[PDB]
Amino acid sequence: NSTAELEELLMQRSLTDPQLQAAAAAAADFRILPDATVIKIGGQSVIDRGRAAVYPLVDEIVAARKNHKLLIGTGAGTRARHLYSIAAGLGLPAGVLAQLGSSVADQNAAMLGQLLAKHGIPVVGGAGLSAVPLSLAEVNAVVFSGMPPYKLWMRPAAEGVIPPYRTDAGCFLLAEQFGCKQMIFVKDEDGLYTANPKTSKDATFIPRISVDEMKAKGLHDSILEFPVLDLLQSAQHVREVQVVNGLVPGNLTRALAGEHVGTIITAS
Amino acid sequence: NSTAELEELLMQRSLTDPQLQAAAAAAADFRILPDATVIKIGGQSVIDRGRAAVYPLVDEIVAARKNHKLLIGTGAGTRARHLYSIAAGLGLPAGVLAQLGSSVADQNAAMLGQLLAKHGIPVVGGAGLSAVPLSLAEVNAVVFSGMPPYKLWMRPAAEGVIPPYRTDAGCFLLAEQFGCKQMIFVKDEDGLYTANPKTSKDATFIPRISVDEMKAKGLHDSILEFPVLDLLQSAQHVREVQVVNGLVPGNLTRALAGEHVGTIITAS
Amino acid sequence: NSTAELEELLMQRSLTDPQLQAAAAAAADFRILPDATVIKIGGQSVIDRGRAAVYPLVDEIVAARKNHKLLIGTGAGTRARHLYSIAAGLGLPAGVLAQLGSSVADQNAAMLGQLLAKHGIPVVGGAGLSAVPLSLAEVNAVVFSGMPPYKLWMRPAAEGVIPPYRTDAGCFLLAEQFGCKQMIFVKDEDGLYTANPKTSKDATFIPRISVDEMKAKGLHDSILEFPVLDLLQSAQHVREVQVVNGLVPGNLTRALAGEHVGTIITAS
Amino acid sequence: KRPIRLLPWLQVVKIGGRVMDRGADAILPLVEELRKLLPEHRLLILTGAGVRARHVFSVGLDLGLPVGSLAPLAASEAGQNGHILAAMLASEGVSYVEHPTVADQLAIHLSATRAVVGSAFPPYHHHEFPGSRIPPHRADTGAFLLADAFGAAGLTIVENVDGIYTADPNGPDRGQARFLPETSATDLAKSEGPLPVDRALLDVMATARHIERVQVVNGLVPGRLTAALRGEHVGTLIRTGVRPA
Amino acid sequence: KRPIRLLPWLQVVKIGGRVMDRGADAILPLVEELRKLLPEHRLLILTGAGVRARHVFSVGLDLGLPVGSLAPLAASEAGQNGHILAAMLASEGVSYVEHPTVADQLAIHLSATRAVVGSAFPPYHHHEFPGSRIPPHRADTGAFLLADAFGAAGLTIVENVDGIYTADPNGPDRGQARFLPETSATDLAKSEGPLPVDRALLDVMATARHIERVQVVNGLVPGRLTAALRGEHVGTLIRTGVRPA
Amino acid sequence: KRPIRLLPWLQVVKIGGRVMDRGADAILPLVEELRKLLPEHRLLILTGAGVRARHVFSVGLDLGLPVGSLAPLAASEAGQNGHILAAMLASEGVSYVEHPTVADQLAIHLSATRAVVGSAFPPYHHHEFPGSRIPPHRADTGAFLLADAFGAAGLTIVENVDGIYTADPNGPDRGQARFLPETSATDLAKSEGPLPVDRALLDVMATARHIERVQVVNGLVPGRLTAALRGEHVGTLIRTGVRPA
Ligand SMILES: Nc1ncnc2c1ncn2[C@@H]1O[C@H](COP(=O)(O)OP(=O)(O)OP(=O)(O)O)[C@@H](O)[C@H]1O
Ligand SMILES: Nc1ncnc2c1ncn2[C@@H]1O[C@H](COP(=O)(O)OP(=O)(O)OP(=O)(O)O)[C@@H](O)[C@H]1O
Ligand SMILES: Nc1ncnc2c1ncn2[C@@H]1O[C@H](COP(=O)(O)OP(=O)(O)OP(=O)(O)O)[C@@H](O)[C@H]1O
Ligand SMILES: Nc1ncnc2c1ncn2[C@@H]1O[C@H](COP(=O)(O)OP(=O)(O)OP(=O)(O)O)[C@@H](O)[C@H]1O
Ligand SMILES: Nc1ncnc2c1ncn2[C@@H]1O[C@H](COP(=O)(O)OP(=O)(O)OP(=O)(O)O)[C@@H](O)[C@H]1O
Ligand SMILES: Nc1ncnc2c1ncn2[C@@H]1O[C@H](COP(=O)(O)OP(=O)(O)OP(=O)(O)O)[C@@H](O)[C@H]1O
Ligand code: MOO
Ligand code: MOO
Ligand code: MOO
Ligand SMILES: [Mg+2]
Ligand SMILES: [Mg+2]
Ligand SMILES: [Mg+2]
Repeated sequence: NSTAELEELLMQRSLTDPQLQAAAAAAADFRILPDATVIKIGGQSVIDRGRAAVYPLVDEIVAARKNHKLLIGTGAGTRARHLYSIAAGLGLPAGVLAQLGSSVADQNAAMLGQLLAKHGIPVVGGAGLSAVPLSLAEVNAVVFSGMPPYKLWMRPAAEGVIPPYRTDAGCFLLAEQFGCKQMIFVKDEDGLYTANPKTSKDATFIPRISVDEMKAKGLHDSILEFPVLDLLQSAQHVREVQVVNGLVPGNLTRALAGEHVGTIITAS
Repeated sequence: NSTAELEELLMQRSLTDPQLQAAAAAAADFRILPDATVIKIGGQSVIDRGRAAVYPLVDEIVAARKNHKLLIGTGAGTRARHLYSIAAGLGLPAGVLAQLGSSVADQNAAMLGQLLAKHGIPVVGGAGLSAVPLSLAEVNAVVFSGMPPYKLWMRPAAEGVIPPYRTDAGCFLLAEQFGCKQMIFVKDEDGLYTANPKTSKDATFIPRISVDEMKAKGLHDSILEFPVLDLLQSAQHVREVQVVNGLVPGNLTRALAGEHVGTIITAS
Repeated sequence: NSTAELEELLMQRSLTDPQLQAAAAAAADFRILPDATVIKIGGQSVIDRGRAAVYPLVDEIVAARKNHKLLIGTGAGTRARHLYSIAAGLGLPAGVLAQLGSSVADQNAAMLGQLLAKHGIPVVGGAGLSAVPLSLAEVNAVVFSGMPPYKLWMRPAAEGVIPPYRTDAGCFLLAEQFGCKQMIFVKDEDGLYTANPKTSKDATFIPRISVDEMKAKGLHDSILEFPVLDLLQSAQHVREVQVVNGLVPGNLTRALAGEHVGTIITAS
Repeated sequence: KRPIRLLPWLQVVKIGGRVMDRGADAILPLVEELRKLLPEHRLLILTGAGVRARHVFSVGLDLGLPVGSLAPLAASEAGQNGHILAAMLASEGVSYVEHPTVADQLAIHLSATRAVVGSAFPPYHHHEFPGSRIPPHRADTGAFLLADAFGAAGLTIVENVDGIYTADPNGPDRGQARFLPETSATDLAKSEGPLPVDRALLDVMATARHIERVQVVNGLVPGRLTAALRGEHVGTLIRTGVRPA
Repeated sequence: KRPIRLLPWLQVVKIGGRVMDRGADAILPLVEELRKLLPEHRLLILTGAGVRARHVFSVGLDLGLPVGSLAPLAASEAGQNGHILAAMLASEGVSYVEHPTVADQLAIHLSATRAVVGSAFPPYHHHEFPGSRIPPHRADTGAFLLADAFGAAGLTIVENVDGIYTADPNGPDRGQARFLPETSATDLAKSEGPLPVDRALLDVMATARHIERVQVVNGLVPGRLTAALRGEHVGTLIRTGVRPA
Repeated sequence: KRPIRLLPWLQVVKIGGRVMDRGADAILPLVEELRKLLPEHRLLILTGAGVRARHVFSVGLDLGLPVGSLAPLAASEAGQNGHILAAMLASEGVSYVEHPTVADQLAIHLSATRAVVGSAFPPYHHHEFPGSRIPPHRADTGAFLLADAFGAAGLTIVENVDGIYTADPNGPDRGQARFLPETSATDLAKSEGPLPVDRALLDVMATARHIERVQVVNGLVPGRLTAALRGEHVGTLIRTGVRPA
């Protein structure tokens, strides 16, 4: 293995060549924002609930940014489900649904960013970095939309027109590609259960579980989007995520302090 | 009055429903930038006069931003009057005149922003916030264009093609919607008089007056654009404005320090 | 000479009038960023060489920005030479070649900016200032693309379709128009020689030389783009430049500290 | 006298957001009627916001956000309806166009294709007027401002009801609702109850320069939009107060 | 069942970046063939990246940059090939169009002119999938995702080889390379060696909604692109797994 | 040899800003002549800055701003004249187009409509050349750079005077002004007095690749622009130094 061999493989051989892929896997690994944490504020689970849920989380963000660098992504929610229902009934493809979902996540980023504006925290609507380095350095937090930018190029699911990569995947992929140290999904549930706690009478809380163990028990598409679990198994930087209840006061603050609130999902 | 009743009204009833409007008026009032001050630098009254007028005001802005958060909007001036005259003679509608006026106000924002650039103060040309939260937090001031973004959707006046909502209205509307604590119009006159001091031999200075008192004496369209007075009466956050002479050294600094220089116009 | 005479000349006479040009030359001279330094990181000479060349220069930039305001422009390199060769063989004009070269310089700005992002330093891709005042004030450095924005309006050379104004000229013109105090070209050579040191056995290092002396010895298009020398002779703010070897550890740091490493080229 | 007409051959059609809210059962008939109208008119199709704007108002008001924050949030929902409608007409060469494009490059686009889709909300954004916690300059107001500034041949408002009644034909006062075949902006402005159109539409109609009448028709009845674009009386005609020669 | 076809009359053609790398000797014949194809089809021409993407991978990997950084760097090279190709077709009314334009305003542009040029790389950017240090969603994958989402009439991949072989027809295993006249996405996905197309293309082909077959033809042989756009078998046909009625 | 012509069928017309400064008395005849020219040519209409650029120079120079700051401030005034002219031609399908659009998508736009309006100033912005406090690369220079890069069929400069004289025909030396029916870029470059065109235009004319002659005609005389676009000698012809076969 050497730099010269990787160069010659990159020039002579196709990118699909197994030997070229193996040589590229040996390259050095640079983290762009190693000391930052990516947080997703759920759309339907948090922001759609109004001030009773959003105001305490605004307070935790303002308080926690004194000691942590925060990338704050927003979910979509019921307005995106309404758009998905209208467009699916028309037979519109997943690529169009993806564009509609982005606008709802943009809406929630606006509302959250306007409550944080007097604390200096900006919305990363308009550019896609450099707004992020400068703000993380000076103000320690940014707000962005959690929807991936695939738009009409959205990879469709096996069946149906609902985009399989939404705000959970968008926030995680940003955490993985920036080499962040932590990924926290802020929902309206304490964590993962053996069943759906809203529609099940006897479910059991799971403090920690791996992706392989979740698949072996039928929990693939539950509290997290099911492609996020597969992306997690392929990740190099973010090898575990944490799901916490945003409706509990101080849960985001304590999760950022290293407390094992909620459910930790590991890649292996 | 409750959150549930407002929700049911918003879903079942039209937005023109009087009962829906009354319920929405009872909602909480959040100020986005409560500790900021919006300042308008007049185009024809200040910036068109060159360095004799602009340089002392640059010094006051650099000095005053140590203790105040400043949103600095620019007027248009004689170049916009030239554009308005060319386009009105062609019979072009107010919506087109509005676009032409925006470019002149953009010009003045550029020139003012380049004199302040070495002090870290940016021009909010390119985005429309987040550039504003981050800069207000770190550098305490931003420069922006005072023209409203209505463009071809400009609400026309009762007669004529001149846009009735220009840089006075644009700066005030930004102050009202961001919930700022103060609005200062920087002109080339000491304040409001009982007549036009440039073309009247015996006018009397008015230190303080309300909008109703101005209308009752024929001062509706004088030192301020006449729709600004009507917007002021409908405002919820900025219930009074102050008009000061920018050509007097230190007038902007002293107005920001709470001194009653110039004319204070109240909504009621 | 007076402000009134300049105004009357600007209104009555054509801009090509010699007397109008002479009056405008007497106007005051304001420097926008007088305390900043513009640095060009060579594309082919530095960034194309990978981590062995880029990583030490990233360290010098992070270290030197504590005491210096830095505008960091990137060159293009071999990928732009490949694009120029493809497009020249098709007979495409210089204006099209200029657009292709900009993208390669944009590429290098991205890679350099991602290695500096965790230090708060942004890329000025997205806006063209205000991103620069705010970042110079708070983080002391910005990364930008060194290609001029002429695009299809590129002034062509006397013969051939290769753009004569590339990343050397783009960085210098930014330094001159912003009134910066210093301009440093970071290449892969110690400086200017009496010949090309890569293809000459007996060349002699030149510590200091003027543009007129370079032309009198056939060194017009050597280590710097030949139009940069002519722009340097016409400049008002940046009357000399310094060429240093970026492959030598600490050369950029020492050049910023006022050390006469490399070759200083003077306008006169 | 009056300003010139920029696009005197343009027909502007505003599609109500609550019509889009009904899904394919309402959208597919309207889409099929719009396809057949393409060879007959040069169309600027503007979409309203609908029920999703009410939800973002509910969340935003609960957060205490001002009216300048709610206006572009609701505008976004009008744009999503525009993308939906444009996607259904894409095979006929129709696409959604942005507000800067509508303001500056509409003439070229209508030279390339028979119709384009845009948002009916005006770009008032953070510069919306104070006074009410609900944004006043909405889809109807923006559609008329644009049509009158362009000097368009007409503006037709496509609703989920036959027109304007003396009371809400779907609310608690349904039994006492009398249909209004024709009215004026000043007559409606002096009334108190709700309307199917923005009350700010009545104010911009008073200062109108070209548009003499605007018809409100039921888009749930196929054919009425076709008849309305030919000047046939199949809904509520609203006189603006502009006099013609 | 299946979603609707947005642009069912569209033909999508992907030009390999290594074909552009050969310079005027390859570009000028292809340009002349594209000019003669303009009256026959409505074309979306998408360009790949080529050898310059390998150089930015070499520099970027040496700097340790992640796969989310390399993806848009390589995409940029596909856009430069697009500007080059569009400039050669400018006299025929063809221009390069941006990804937001391709996503929202393609119908109007193809109503104004016979063909437009765009980048074949998808706008995955910093949201590229992890797993490999080489970006998986490249020019072939993006071109098919776009064509299948549009429900286009077909997608033709223009390469510097006759098609897909059992081994690299230019590498060390050249002697044992057997030409494959027809194959399927699932057959290729279960193979190990290199391919002239992205392996992510096989994965999106498995979930395809409209495109039934994609042909890989040699753009260095004039006429094969013309024959391929008429359904003639002059290269490798790749069955996607979509069934027709 | 020479580079290829991108748009060899294009006619470029530069409208002087001081012609626009005269208001409807000058604009309306020119607009009516441009409408009748639309069926005859494919037009790129570029507008200059005019007297408002002199005012922003006066303010900017009094503030001490460098030449890189004044260049885009003056360019803005050329864009306002472009919006004004485009608005008057909007009923004929003409709109104002932006500089990125002119650089990359002009072929599609001229395929959709007969003419588009743009700014004649080049996007030199903060990268303007030093040497003079007055920006050298102005409306005439930008219009020729664009026309020569496109390989357009010609460039016609529309002024408020009949052409180039031996002295200013409106200044103090009016009596000794002799009209020049034909001259060359190198002849004018060796003169000292003022000119109705940028002196940087003479420098880019020396390195021109396609445009052989540029005619300066009086736009205040209806018909001369029509005659000039047909190669009739009704003004001052400027030879660039390009030889044809
Ligand atoms: N096993 C499980 N454990 C916990 N929750 C589960 C489980 N299975 C399903 N769920 C449900 O999944 C939901 C998570 O989806 P939800 O829409 O709330 O996330 P979100 O962040 O709001 O997404 P978006 O922002 O895109 O709307 C929870 O409300 C929960 O009721
Ligand atoms: N009663 C009055 N008191 C004081 N000034 C008056 C009165 N009536 C009219 N004016 C005049 O109104 C003018 C204010 O308009 P002016 O154009 O100076 O404001 P501006 O901020 O420059 O606007 P813009 O920036 O759009 O040009 C003053 O110059 C003043 O002479
Ligand atoms: N007299 C000379 N002294 C020193 N170097 C010379 C001389 N003449 C020619 N050169 C060569 O010129 C080259 C400078 O060009 P180079 O492409 O390295 O600059 P760059 O910053 O990489 O430009 P770009 O970023 O546009 O690629 C040096 O590599 C050097 O070998
Ligand atoms: N006087 C009235 N006449 C007719 N309908 C009324 C009246 N008052 C209230 N309405 C109600 O208003 C409804 C129309 O709602 P609305 O105008 O808010 O939706 P829309 O115009 O489709 O949405 P958008 O304004 O976002 O495009 C009708 O269904 C009707 O029930
Ligand atoms: N099984 C195979 N069959 C055919 N060609 C192969 C195979 N494996 C490798 N190749 C090689 O791959 C080359 C094509 O390279 P590649 O697909 O990377 O370029 P491209 O598609 O033009 O570029 P881009 O993907 O950026 O558009 C062929 O010239 C061939 O030598
Ligand atoms: N040698 C000359 N021949 C003819 N006119 C001259 C000469 N020298 C000066 N002029 C003057 O220049 C004027 C034209 O001014 P100018 O070229 O600045 O305006 P413009 O070209 O319309 O504006 P812009 O360059 O912004 O488009 C003529 O009216 C004429 O009086
Ligand atoms: O790019 Mo435009 O500005 O399709 O007409
Ligand atoms: O959005 Mo466009 O401007 O069809 O040419
Ligand atoms: O880029 Mo365009 O959107 O031809 O009208
Ligand atoms: Mg309605
Ligand atoms: Mg290939
Ligand atoms: Mg001239």
